[PDB]
Amino acid sequence: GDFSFGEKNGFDCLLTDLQINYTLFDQTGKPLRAKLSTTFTSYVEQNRRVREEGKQSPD
Amino acid sequence: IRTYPPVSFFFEVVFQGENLDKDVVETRFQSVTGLSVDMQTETLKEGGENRFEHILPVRTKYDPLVLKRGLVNDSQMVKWCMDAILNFDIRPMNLLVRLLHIERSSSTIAPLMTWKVINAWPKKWSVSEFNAEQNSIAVESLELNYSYFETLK
Repeated sequence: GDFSFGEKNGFDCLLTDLQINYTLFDQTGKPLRAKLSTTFTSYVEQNRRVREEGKQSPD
Repeated sequence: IRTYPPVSFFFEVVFQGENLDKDVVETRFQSVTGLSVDMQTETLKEGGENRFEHILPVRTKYDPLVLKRGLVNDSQMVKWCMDAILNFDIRPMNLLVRLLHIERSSSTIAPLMTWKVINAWPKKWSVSEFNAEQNSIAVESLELNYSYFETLK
């Protein structure tokens, strides 16, 4: 929605870690509750990275 | 078929021990309690069965035995207890607890119920408070550990 991480409104990422726990089951075996834990890492392209670092120098 | 239940105030205790079973003052008590047993369990839940869980038996526990009297100034039983407590020298004994009634066929005093208490040894000893302003009796109380009890069937 309206959340802001910083100067942007989204998080660009890749998944690195995931775990699922099944804690409740039906009488036929099908699950009724699952708990998930995830870890993501930040991703940004080369061309765009060098433009975000707008290096100003005696260059 | 029974119509009337038994009465609780006519009872006796016997020490099957060193030579205490023949001493008259060692059978007279004001109160006896602590004769109860309990089963301890754990709970296990099975996935997919949401209607009940499983209760599994673990071990058995017993309550201590508590006796109360008016203070007897010279008692062989108390010598036995204080030998256990002061000199760390214990020698367990067996006990009988009897509930009595009147039987006639003239009449006679007879046991109605009997429990055997196995391997008893001292746990605690106490005497009541001394108070200059109250009408009271010096009352001593003894608590014992034991292994288990059984009905003399």
